[PDB]
Amino acid sequence: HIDLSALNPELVQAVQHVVIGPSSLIVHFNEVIGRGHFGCVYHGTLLKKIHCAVKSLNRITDIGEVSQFLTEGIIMKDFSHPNVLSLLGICLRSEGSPLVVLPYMKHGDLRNFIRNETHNPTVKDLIGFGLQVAKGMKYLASKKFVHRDLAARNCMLDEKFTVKVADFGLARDMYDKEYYSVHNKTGAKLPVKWMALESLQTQKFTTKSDVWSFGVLLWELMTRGAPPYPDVNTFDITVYLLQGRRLLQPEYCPDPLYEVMLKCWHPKAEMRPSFSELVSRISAIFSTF
Ligand SMILES: N#Cc1ccc(-c2cnc3nnc(Cc4c[nH]c5ncccc45)n3n2)cc1
Repeated sequence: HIDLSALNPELVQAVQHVVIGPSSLIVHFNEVIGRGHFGCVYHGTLLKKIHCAVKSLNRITDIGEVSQFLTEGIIMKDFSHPNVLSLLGICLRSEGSPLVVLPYMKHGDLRNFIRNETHNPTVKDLIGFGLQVAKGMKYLASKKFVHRDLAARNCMLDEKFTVKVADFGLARDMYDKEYYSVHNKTGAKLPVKWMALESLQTQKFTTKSDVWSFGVLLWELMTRGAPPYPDVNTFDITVYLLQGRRLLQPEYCPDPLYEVMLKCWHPKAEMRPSFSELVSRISAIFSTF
């Protein structure tokens, strides 16, 4: 039982902007549509019925941890962009941690979407998805929000094939445990093969380290969801990058798009493109298709 009186009153006020009453939400706990460390995602119906995704935080039982998670993620309610996942609300109840209610993404996560062999997305399709992500990140960057876990697995596709940058704020979790490792300076699970060289060294994340991650995501897109550096152990990712080595050009990646990838992985953060610049460059490449 999570008591609101215990939480900081400023946090309570922010949360009360988006509260959803229990009688307004039906959750199908027998229908898992995603699995996280803090809890699973379930088919839900928000009431006029709306199909939604209900993310559980029930594995978080300590009130201090719940409070911190809400604090870090509530800013989500202040964002609005076609390429950024929105928050429908938060359901507080009598037993259990708060439920995070999110728009349902009918086509699931971007990585599994492009890996699906029946889909067989074209080069044009994939660059298009990459451009959508760039626009979403341009928006987040304009709000000075640093994502810290951008990857194809963490972007979703809705019923109209609009890509939503996801897995941030109240939706944050590890949705595929295979790609998080404790072999890093923090000793906690991190997406080390998506991280900028300087984040691995200094444990700091910036919009420019998000740009690095976006480069990796572009590589994922053009390989149709191949895992990056399959032949590099998590023990070696830092020295691999220090040696100047980088992901190789995907067979079906246009030369100019690979140049963009390489720019995202420049060892000096300040030399890497802004997301504004990425949108411009990728838009031109897309238009030639
Ligand atoms: N397999 C798989 C898989 C399932 C879910 C995600 C994922 C990645 N980032 C996220 N950010 N928020 C969510 C939850 C979510 C919102 N809407 C959804 N619609 C369907 C399935 C899950 C959701 N997610 N979910 C990634 C991989």
